[PDB]
Amino acid sequence: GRDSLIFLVDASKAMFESQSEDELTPFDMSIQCIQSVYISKIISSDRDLLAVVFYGTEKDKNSVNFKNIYVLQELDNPGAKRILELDQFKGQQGQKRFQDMMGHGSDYSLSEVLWVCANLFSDVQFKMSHKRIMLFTNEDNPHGNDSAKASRARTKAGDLRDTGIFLDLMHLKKPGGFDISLFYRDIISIAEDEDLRVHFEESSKLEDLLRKVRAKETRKRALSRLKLKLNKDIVISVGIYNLVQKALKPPPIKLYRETNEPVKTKTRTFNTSTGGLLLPSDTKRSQIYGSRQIILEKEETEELKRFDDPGLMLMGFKPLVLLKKHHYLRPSLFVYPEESLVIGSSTLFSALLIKCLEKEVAALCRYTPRRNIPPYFVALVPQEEELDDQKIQVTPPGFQLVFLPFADDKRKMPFTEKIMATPEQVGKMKAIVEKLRFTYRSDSFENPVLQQHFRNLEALALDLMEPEQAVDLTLPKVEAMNKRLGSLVDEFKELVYPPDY
Amino acid sequence: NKAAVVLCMDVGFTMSNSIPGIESPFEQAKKVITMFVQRQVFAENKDEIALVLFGTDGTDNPLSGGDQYQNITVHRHLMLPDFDLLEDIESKIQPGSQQADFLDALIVSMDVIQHETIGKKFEKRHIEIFTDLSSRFSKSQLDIIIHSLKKCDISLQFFLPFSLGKEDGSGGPFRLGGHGPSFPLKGITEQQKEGLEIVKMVMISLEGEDGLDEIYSFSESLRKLCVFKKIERHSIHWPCRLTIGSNLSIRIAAYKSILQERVKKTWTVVDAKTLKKEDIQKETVYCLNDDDETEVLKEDIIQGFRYGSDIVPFSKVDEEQMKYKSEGKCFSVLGFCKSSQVQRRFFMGNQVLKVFAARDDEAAAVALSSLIHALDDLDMVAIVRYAYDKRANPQVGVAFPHIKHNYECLVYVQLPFMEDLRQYMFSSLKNSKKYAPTEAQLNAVDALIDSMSLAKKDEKTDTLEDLFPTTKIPNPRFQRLFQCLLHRALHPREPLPPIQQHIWNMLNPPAEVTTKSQIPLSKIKTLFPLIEAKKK
DNA sequence: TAATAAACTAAAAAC
DNA sequence: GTTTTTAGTTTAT
Ligand SMILES: O=P(O)(O)O[C@H]1[C@H](OP(=O)(O)O)[C@@H](OP(=O)(O)O)[C@H](OP(=O)(O)O)[C@@H](OP(=O)(O)O)[C@H]1OP(=O)(O)O
Repeated sequence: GRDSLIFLVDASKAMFESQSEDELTPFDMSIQCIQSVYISKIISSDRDLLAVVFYGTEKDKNSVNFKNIYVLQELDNPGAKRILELDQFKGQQGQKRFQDMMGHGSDYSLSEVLWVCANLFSDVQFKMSHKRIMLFTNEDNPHGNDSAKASRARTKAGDLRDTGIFLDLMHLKKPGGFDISLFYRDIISIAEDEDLRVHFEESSKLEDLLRKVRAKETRKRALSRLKLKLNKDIVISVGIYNLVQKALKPPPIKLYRETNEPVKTKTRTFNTSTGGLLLPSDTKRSQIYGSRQIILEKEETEELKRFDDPGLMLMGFKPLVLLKKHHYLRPSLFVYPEESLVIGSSTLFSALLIKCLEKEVAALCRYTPRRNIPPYFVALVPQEEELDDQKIQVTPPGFQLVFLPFADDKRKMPFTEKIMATPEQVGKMKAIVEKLRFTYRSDSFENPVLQQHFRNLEALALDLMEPEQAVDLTLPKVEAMNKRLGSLVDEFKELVYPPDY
Repeated sequence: NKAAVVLCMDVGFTMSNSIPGIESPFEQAKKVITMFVQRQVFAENKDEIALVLFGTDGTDNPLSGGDQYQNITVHRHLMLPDFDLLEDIESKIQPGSQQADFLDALIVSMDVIQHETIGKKFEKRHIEIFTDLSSRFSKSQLDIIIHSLKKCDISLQFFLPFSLGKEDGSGGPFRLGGHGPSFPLKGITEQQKEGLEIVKMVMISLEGEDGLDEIYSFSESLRKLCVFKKIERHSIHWPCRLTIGSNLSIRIAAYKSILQERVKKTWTVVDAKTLKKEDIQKETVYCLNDDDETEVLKEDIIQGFRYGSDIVPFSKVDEEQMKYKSEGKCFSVLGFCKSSQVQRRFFMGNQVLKVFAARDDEAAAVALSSLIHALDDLDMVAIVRYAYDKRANPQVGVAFPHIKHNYECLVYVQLPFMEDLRQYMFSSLKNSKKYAPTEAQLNAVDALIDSMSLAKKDEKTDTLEDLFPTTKIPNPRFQRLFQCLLHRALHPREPLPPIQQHIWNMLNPPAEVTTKSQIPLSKIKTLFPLIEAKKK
């Protein structure tokens, strides 16, 4: 399926005002945030449809000719030209191009704005799954002076929830704070919340607005729904997710040289002598050892792999201190209860999560992902929910599925005679370590291979300027670190390296 | 490297007398030897294996001159193992009716290594003894045996029906390859206590205080890789330089500590009649994906990539020039941060690297030891840039200290890029108004976790004894594959055999943990309603 | 030379 | 059925 996401940006006067900030304007903050989603959907080959609509402008552009509503881009797949068009409204110069092309500061009515957005969902030729509208505004009471417009906005917002269209508010900073209880409390779509009324805080930085949109730019997608068996009779349903996944360079695609059209590829198998098609029952598997051939059927090469049925068999509970950090084998996964399959799984899941945290214990399981695969011991490490100052979920509540290696996966290296350093040498390295100290964040580094690969595709797809070279953010800032250390490098050298080295 | 191994098995009469419930020491040692020869055959190593049997009815060894070393048979001489050896282990070799001096059989085993490794290159020489220590023996050759083992540099290992400690389950649950029980220490005789002491003194002379670690039980040997311990091939090092800036360099050498093995041989798809590979051929055809399936020749296909909805032609030639190009091999430090800022749920890659100093470089060993202890004394780690060579894509990873009593090193694990993360928002379970468990439900889970505890705090010194160490159990898919490959070779008409029970016994927790949880699981089944949804 | 990682093919399962 | 992921090969640096 194809999810749909419409970016709705306010074009009022306050959107172009950096009201006492060391940061961009709320409009420039929204335009750059939309570009990042457009690019990130292309990095991951996402098939979602994106749209860009502005309201409050002097010029209008929509099917029903509703005033002060400009549809910049209808619902369609992102491209190089669509990203280049959004770049025309970036920064101070982009503020001038936007106001000269559409105007700003004009009046509006949120009822008419939501009618145009819902009309974009109906015009889709593709099949759609999720239909969501993302609103960017720093105005918490758009129609506190016009009850006729605020009442029609609440009725249209309620009609969207019944239709199946979600509305997420990306409220930006306002002098005195953004008050959601004034108006947008009866508009945003929510029902899963446990009557907590949490919601994200107001966005004052581009990084915060980006993470809040990134938390809703892509929906959940489970890697597999498996059975977590305490025994043979007590079985709950869990969902396996990959919160981390190595984003690789997209594979090439074969085209027709005279039309640049993609080409279908079909691979078949035939007998060499007769040329007839080979059924799966017309061939067998072979393995030669020395001068002897061992022939197995295709059904038997999979039968020797068969051990457990797909799922998680509970082995016991092991304290967290017995799980070594240097025993990493492959990227860990996330386990969350799947209430849609087995009713009552979340209650047992929560009780297991609560007691595993109090006792600092992990649930050892025998893990079988698919059918006909040997098992692997995994440790479900309890994981408590964590929110930051923006009420963004940095750590989701559940279990961290940590893969445990077998005895074969361990490899030994030769031992040294352990040469230790003196406290005078350790002290000099301590001062070097303290000089190059920084705050690490899991999203601080970008892939230089992936960035440069798509920078080359942009230069070929748009045919504008030559491909520039990306700045490798993984290379050390050599000149900055040398000045930062000073003479600490010549020191420690005299304490360790002899002049005859 | 290559190694020569001599398997010295006891087939005497006492090897067929066991305790009710557990198999005979003859059948236990017969499966440990089968496990060893199976991996040596199907991995197709260059290791040579000989088999000496003592306790047989007959006598066939090059030391029998003068009614000496009787009831000792050299069933297999030093050569590459084959299917004929495995078939003899599976069918031909029968238990004997006599009893032989197990030290005399060790002398015959030493005679095979001394006379048959004559010209061949062997980096290691090893002898493994499988006996129950139930028979009498002479102790005059004790100093002669140790002098020949040290002058010839021959390692030694022992495998007994019982563990070198004690047993608490009185004849109790006894399963081959299980966790916990391994023959009752109260069921051994005083002759076995005398022979075990001689085994200790021999291993202490050859290895030292760690010589006691080379005495295993047949049950625990089936769920470990101890039989291959003395003949494992050495790991390859990775030379590079750890750089802090541009004026500080430290020569280092990296090894892969964790790396998944998986299968070694590939299945070749062959014809069902000729059983040959050349009779099979695959042809991949190209055609227009859209309307009208028209074939395309290779002289009309170019390379392209997708940029969202755009299709961008990009030949491999133009791709080679505009490609990102790095300087190459490196291990450069970007900075240092608190270890708490690096959670293990962010670990990436399919390997773990241990970074030592360059071998025989004391100056580099002192420099790296300063970095290891500085990070440890500050509770900090190093964020570094790792690149295997000029071809591999550069990585961002973490290097945290690892201080032991015999060596110090840095442990490298790859860290994720920003493009690798996914911010899936999940519903709150702590602040849940729907799935919050009751007090009785939490007490049932609390009682279940205590009953299913896989650790034991013995002697009351916070010393946790792991009752189920999964990292010491071998991957069951290997010995399961070796079982089927050998079964098809020796029995082509019979179907594949089922999984051996000692494999299932090692893949399960101790029997005390399973029985302890029956009552807590029963209360959980009644307190937690569970039913499948069938409506949508 | 072997060691190994970037590429690539095939099959399972979610949507 | 289509799309993402992963075990299983493949083949060059
Ligand atoms: O009993 P554990 O708490 O699990 O200790 C293990 C075990 O060592 P010991 O049984 O000798 O105490 C490992 O031994 P093997 O897996 O090789 O049989 C050893 O591995 P090494 O032989 O590589 O040293 C490993 O040490 P490490 O994982 O650091 O290599 C060490 O764990 P600790 O380092 O926590 O003591």
